[PDB]
Amino acid sequence: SKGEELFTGVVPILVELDGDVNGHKFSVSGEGEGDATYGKLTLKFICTTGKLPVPWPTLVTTFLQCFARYPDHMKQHDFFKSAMPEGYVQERTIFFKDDGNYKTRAEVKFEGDTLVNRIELKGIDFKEDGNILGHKLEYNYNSHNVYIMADKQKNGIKVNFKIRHNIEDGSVQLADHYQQNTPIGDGPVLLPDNHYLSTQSALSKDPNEKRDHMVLLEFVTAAGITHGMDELYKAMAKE
Amino acid sequence: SKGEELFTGVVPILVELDGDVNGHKFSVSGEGEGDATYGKLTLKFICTTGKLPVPWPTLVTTFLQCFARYPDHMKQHDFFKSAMPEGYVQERTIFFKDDGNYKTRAEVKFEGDTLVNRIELKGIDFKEDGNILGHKLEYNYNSHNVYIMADKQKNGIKVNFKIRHNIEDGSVQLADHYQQNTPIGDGPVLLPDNHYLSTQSALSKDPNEKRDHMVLLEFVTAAGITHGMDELYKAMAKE
Amino acid sequence: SKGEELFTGVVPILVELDGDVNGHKFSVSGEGEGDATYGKLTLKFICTTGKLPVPWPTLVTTFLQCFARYPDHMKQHDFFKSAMPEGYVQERTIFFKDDGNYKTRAEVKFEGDTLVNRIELKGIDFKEDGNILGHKLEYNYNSHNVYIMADKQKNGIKVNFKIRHNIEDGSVQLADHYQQNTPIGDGPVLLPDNHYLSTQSALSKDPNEKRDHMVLLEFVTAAGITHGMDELYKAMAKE
Amino acid sequence: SKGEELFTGVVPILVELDGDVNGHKFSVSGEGEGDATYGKLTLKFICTTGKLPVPWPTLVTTFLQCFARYPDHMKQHDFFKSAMPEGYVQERTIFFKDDGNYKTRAEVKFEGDTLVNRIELKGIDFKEDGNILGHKLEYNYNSHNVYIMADKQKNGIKVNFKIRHNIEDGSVQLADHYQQNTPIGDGPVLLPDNHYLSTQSALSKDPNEKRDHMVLLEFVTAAGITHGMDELYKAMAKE
Amino acid sequence: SKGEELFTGVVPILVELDGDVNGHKFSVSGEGEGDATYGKLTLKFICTTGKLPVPWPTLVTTFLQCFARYPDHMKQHDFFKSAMPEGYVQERTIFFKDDGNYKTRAEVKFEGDTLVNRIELKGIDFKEDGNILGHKLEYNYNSHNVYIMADKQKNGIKVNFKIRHNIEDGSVQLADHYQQNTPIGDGPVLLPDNHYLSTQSALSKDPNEKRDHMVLLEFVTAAGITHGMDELYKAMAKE
Amino acid sequence: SKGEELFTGVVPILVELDGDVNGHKFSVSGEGEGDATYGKLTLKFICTTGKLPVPWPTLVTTFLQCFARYPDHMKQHDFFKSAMPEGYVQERTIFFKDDGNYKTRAEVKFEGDTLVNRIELKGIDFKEDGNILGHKLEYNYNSHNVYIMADKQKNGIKVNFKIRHNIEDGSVQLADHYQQNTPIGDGPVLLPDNHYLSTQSALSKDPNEKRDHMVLLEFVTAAGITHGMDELYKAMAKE
Amino acid sequence: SKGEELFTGVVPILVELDGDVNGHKFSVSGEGEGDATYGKLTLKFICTTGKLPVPWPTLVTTFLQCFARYPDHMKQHDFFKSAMPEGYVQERTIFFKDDGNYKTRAEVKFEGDTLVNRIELKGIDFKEDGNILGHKLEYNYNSHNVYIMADKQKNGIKVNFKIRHNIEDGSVQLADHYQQNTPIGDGPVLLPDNHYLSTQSALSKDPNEKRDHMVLLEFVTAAGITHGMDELYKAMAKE
Repeated sequence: SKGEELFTGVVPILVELDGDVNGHKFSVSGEGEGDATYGKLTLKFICTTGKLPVPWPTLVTTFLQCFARYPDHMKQHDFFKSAMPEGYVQERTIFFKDDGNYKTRAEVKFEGDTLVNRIELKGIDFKEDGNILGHKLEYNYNSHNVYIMADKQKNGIKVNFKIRHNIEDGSVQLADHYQQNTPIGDGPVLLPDNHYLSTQSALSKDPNEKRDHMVLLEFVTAAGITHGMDELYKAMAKE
Repeated sequence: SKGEELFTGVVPILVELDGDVNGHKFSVSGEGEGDATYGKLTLKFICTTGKLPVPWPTLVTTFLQCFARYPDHMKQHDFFKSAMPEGYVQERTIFFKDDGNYKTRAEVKFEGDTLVNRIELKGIDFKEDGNILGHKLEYNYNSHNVYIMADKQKNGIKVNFKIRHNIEDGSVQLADHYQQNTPIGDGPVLLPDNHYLSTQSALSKDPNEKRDHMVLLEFVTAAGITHGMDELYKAMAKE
Repeated sequence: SKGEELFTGVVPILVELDGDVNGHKFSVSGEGEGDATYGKLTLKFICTTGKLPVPWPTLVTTFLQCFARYPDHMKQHDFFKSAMPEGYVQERTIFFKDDGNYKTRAEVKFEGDTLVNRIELKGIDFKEDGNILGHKLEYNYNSHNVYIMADKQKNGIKVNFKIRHNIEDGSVQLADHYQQNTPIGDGPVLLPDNHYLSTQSALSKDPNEKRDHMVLLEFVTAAGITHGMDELYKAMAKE
Repeated sequence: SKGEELFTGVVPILVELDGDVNGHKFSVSGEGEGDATYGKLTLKFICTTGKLPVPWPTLVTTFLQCFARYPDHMKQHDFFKSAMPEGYVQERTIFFKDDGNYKTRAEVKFEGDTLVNRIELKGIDFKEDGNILGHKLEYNYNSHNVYIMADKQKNGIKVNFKIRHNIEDGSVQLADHYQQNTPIGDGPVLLPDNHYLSTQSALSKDPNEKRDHMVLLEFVTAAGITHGMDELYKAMAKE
Repeated sequence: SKGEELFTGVVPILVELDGDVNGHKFSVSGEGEGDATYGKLTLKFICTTGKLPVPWPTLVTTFLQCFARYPDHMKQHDFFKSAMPEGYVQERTIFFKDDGNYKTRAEVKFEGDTLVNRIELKGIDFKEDGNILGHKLEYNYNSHNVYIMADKQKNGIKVNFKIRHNIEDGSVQLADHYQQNTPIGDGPVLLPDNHYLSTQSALSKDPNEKRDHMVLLEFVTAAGITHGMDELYKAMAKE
Repeated sequence: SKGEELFTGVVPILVELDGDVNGHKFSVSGEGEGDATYGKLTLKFICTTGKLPVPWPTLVTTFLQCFARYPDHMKQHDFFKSAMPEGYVQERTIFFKDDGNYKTRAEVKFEGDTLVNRIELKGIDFKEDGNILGHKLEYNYNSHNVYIMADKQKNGIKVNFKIRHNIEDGSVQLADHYQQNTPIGDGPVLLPDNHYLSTQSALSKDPNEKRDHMVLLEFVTAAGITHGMDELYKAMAKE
Repeated sequence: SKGEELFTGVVPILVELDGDVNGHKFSVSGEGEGDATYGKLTLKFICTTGKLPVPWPTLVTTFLQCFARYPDHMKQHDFFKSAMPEGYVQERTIFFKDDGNYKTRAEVKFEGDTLVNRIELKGIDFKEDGNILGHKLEYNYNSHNVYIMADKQKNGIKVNFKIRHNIEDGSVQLADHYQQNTPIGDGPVLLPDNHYLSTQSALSKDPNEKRDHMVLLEFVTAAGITHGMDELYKAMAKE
């Protein structure tokens, strides 16, 4: 696609979130860069309103799938970059099992050289001393597969996955993600065959940062569609 | 700084220029808005005296560096916003290689909610059929780095860069910019470490505008100072 | 319009008010200047009859909308300047919630180089120890939108807005303004599409002034009508 | 070593080369996977700049020795995996007998789950109609031994071998390889006793690929150090 | 056959087993070489998961019949080598008399120069203090005949034999082996006339090995089909 | 000796020769069995490289003296079996009178149940149309005595004999054999008193064999040392 | 016959017996030579399994009638040599009067230069303290006539005789021998007229032999057919 050309180098990122979870209002700004050639994101997030009223790891998926590494043989399945530079809307409901939900609406688009993810989040029905409002999540993050299918009726994609959040007592809090992405512009986009993104994330803290924050390193790689050369390599082995 | 608070939203802009280039007197009024959170300027300029006697692109740099996006980690290096609302004087000499020069003096300050850039320009020694007076510049604009250093003796900054103006025959006309900015007020300003602004500009025409004019879209981003987390991200990768 | 030419520089202002509020008779003279290019008014008002029997902030709106900054793209909606130099009549009723009302009639016109606002004010039904006669207003002033519509039957405009006056106990006294402006002369005026003026006002005292007085700085900017270039700037961003 | 754990499964690979040979500039991207448990590499390379200006087989050694199968009894001699995940620099000069040379510098390291080999290549002094620039190499590849010794002064290894490239006229073009590998990180690495890797490579074409490309299948096995059980097996034979 | 050419020298071997016997999960890696010209296997096996939960000798037959020495006059009956390099699947059920059973599925094929035997094993219904789970087998191994017949319906062979495992109390534990081999590839294989392999095995320990392991030396020779020269040698004796 | 136990039954034999005679390179594989109880060898040899470049009968002595029948009273003089299973090296020079010579080095040892004779042969200085390279030998074989003496300095034996090869013209080509045998292992061997082996050999062809080959039947019996009972039998005759 | 040529010199002999008498299993090896020109056998027998469980003299007839001296005038009646070299089967039942019986099957044939007699013997129904199992036979041997007749139905001969074994108490144990000989080969044999062999045997011990053994000297001469010259010699006497 023409949009894939925008991602061949390192691209600056800006993330902005306005959040309300059970009436606790907060804002987050995040900055860093993305290198789609390696599927690599490096980002730091600041709560600009003081203390973040939910655990940082519950927001990771909300805080850039246009930086996925798509194998060469899967280039025609990268909806995300194909929507650029005009961008896409990313909407989700995240159901936390036995607890509340987040609803999110984001627009991801270029503003000049900067890839900007602007997000509104509403959280309702959370338990006061559940894992989210009780801050019982460990400060770490598991690796997941993000399953992608075309959504032709909306000229976009439908995405599903289940995040496993480790809890301090050794249990796991599931966060079931339902996601839709639709283009902002009216130019052609790629509607993919079924595939997934494989994700891995590390979380840390900046020792020179006094504000409530999260440092995030993430690698995202598209998979799940054959290169179709299995027989060729077998033929080569017989030689 | 306290002045940075004035730029967190979209701010209306007014630009006023009185110009004399080789005795050709002209005036320009410009209006639009700036959004420093994204480093974004949207502006339209009208020659109020009839036909502009120089090419529009030669005036782009003369016609708002307080709207640069400064990364969070570079906030203490934003002299421009730190001088607000009282403002700053921006003075330049622009040397056009093998041709004349512009000398400019501008005051950039708030008048209520409006950010106003008031400019006087004198141009001398231009060749009658050089690229400027002969109108040989293409109607487009390149991307540049604007290098900034502290100028402690004047409690301000010194700025240098070289603009590349594309010429209709495929040559390039260089315009060497020497710039000083000093505060108007007596309140503290930020004197920055060395850094630069990265700029990109698009030029167009309003199809419903009959006056001689220029539409300008610009994105400006501060860079050139490390966030200091390189080692942290490496440590995260080893995990 | 031809009247807009009268406002391109700094214009001297004279304001004269004769007031009667619950039978307390008073007069005010005011002087200063207006600069419509920046929407800026600088004015000082003196009560020439001794102590002003109402709080100064209740009179701010009564004491020059011809000095609004109209964006270039809204020039055809500036009724106020279009009526000049012959001027306009400005009539209002101001209803103070749970209290009395002011009725005002003013003529705003040039007398030579001076823009003169001559005003009669009648106030009735005020409570003796309400916020107005009890002097319970704070000496400050909020920012408002002033909504303007054409009034073709009267060859003028109809204007509405609600002033929020801060009270010393932390409550807010609303002052609902109903306003009509009609031209004094018989020459053509501009009847605007719907728009508003955005206003901000600072109040102070002159430390060398012994008379009862108010210093006022005001910025007024027309808004609420698109420049129509949204799509153009989007097209520029795709380049 | 701790790095050997990173290679127990199938690992995705990305290769990137920027090349200049006698001033002909080109780029190559390659993708596939490696399975060190069997010493197996499966890879496809694309010239992303059009036609490759040298024969594909001259680049095979430049385009992952961390995927060698090390016998269990030689695990303490695997420098390559011991340097992971931080990686190693691999530098070579390749002297083509009676012709030019390639100089190469590569960094081989993990970016998340992906093993990335990033390479710069400079070729000088090639003959215009020699075997390389005249494209006289057959599209095939011989099996070689790659001799490895410790290089304690540089905390790395020194590697030597001579590649035999079959020429269309039945002659053989020798390519003498001199190679150094040094760790990128500061953690301990294994400095090996003398040994070699035994290599075999098949080359092919993807029939559905229109770009200039090479499909490569390679098997690499470490050898040259005794398991020390020769006497034990003899004793067993006498029983 | 064409596959027999792959066995004329010494060939490296890799064996990999994943096992579950009564829920005790374990893995074994084995390495060594085979020399089919002499029917000779030399191999060492390591339990990579700690202590092996069954006696090493019960796994000997599970841990390479393509290395049998086939007499010249029986070359057309060597199914095993004829299936190479693509390989064969070897499936067995091993019934331990008065005890549990192992079911095994293995693929034996070349990966480059290395002959790889990849095995899954499930053991069920073993007695807790029988000879297997009670570890009552002597660390030694008897010689057996392995009877081979064609299995034309499956384009393979059917194999049967009974292993005698010596027990510490002087009894013998029988392990009745039922085996099928089918080709992985679609190329022609040799379907043999009835014959057998004669096997002899020695077991030992590596004195420098601390992990739980088994050293194995095995000789395997095909037999059971006449060379047809009995009468010729008799005729020679009469001369 | 302990090695004599290995020969009480029928033992499979494998012979392998790599030969170079005046630069003509060839290989031979041979198979059959030996029965030392009767001194009997039955063997078939195939030239695996095509046509054998020397006459088959010149190679008979090169192609198993451990299968000699040693009388019970001469058991302590059987060096050959005493060296088993580790084996012995058998080295010869064979001088063909008025022609070239063969030099041979063989290792004779068990590989499991199989007795293997692995041989290298170099032939030099043969006449192009002598009896050997001119193929003038009859396809038959005479009976000989093979004289054996101890060679204590080398812990082995020295062997001499002269082979008579019948030529097609009725002449006889002598082949003078000088032979040394030394043990491979370090265990005790029997160093014999002087004795000889009496040999008889028949040669034939397999009518179903298309390759160049030789069928060989041989009987070998040790002799030349008295049983010491001559006087006892005389005493018995007087009764 | 052609077979008689094989016996004109001294011929080496090997005898092998596997025996089971009332369940006592034993083996005997014997060696020596035969000289048919004089009807002379010289042989020594060793029990290779320890102590012989029957008296040596009971086995004498079981342990070579092809070494009989046939007078020149009886040459056409020598079945035994006529069957050579392919040999004959010799089967007997030996009935020991008032005791058990031996059944024997032997093959007598050449293996090269060696005449080999390979024998299986089964003894049943012997009394525990009879002359055989009680070892009551004297160590000596009588002279007998062995009566031979043709057995045309089996293309062989039938042989009968009664052995007298002296017992320690002065009694005689009779051993009634029934014997059949049939050729192994399909070549013509001589079927004799009725005749007998006259036998004499001496038994001794080797003073240097520690194993249980028997030394045997035997002379065997064919007789019982006239030379037909009686009348000629009478005629000569009358002269």
